[PDB]
Amino acid sequence: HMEGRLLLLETPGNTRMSLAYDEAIYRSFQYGDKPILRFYRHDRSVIIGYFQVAEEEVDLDYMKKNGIMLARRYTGGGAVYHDLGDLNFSVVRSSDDMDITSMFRTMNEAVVNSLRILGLDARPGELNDVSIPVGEKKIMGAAGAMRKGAKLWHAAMLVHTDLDMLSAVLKVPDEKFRDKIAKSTRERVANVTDFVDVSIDEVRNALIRGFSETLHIDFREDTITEKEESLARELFDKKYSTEEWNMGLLRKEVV
Amino acid sequence: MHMMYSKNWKAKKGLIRVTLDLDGNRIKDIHISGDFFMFPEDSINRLEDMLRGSSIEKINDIIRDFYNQGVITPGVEPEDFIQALRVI
Repeated sequence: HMEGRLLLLETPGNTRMSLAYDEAIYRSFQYGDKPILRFYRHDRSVIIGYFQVAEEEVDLDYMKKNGIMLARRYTGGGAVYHDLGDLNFSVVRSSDDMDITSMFRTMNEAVVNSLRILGLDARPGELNDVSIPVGEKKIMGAAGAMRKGAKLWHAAMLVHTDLDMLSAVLKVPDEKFRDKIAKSTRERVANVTDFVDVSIDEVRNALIRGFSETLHIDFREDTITEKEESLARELFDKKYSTEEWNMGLLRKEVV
Repeated sequence: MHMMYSKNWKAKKGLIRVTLDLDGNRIKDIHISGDFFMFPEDSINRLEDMLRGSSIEKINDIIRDFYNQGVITPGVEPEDFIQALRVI
């Protein structure tokens, strides 16, 4: 069991800054550093994948009316609604290969080992979700990134989210078939609190324990370094705080 | 003719959206977007640059080439960007 850093670091009122930290921490990781596990929450917002263009995916006017923040993340996937009822976590480790499918599969096993502590029979997961059998509802979605020396995996777990919002934010081909997808979503996703009575901090504590055991890492709480701090602010100032970025139009490195 | 279209395509994991701007038989512009993974990530820009402007006939040449430079596109096969990018 090697040493890792647990970062309990969040800016729920600023999802853009939250995603900046995620990229900073990924980007300044030198091969051989202590692996990192971050936990965090976002207030009402839609996060689109890297290859996504906001206007094609989500209803911008519904989002503005209801004060739902738009944000684009560094990784592919996947547009998703987040609120204070989603537990978000990311893991950054050293990498010596480019097998991203292994990473996805490993992290899924750690999620499963974590939900077993809570008495839940959780199941992967072709690649990037975890579900509870009922015939199965998705309770967690994931994405990630790799580069020479480092891999990033991050996921959002539905603990006590408003499941109705997942469909209310998406852009519908015709507004009549808003109902075929809404009733299909509710039948395919659930909260962890639908099955067990847990607070968000006990879900987290199970995750810390599951990830420590499965990854053979001893995660001790740590703070962000100055190096990770600056890079985050810079990434916010130059990239995450821009309309061009969040609308899905900026696809080049600006550091 | 001048022709512009927009197309979705469900792959095994993901959704490729394409917008093509066609001048006769030739690709004037292209924009690829949607729900997928691709490493390197800025390989998406290479794929658009390559198609712009070739001939809608020699698309597969470009797809198969692109992949032979070693691009990883989990749960999205090369014949998925073929279905996405095909009009007729």
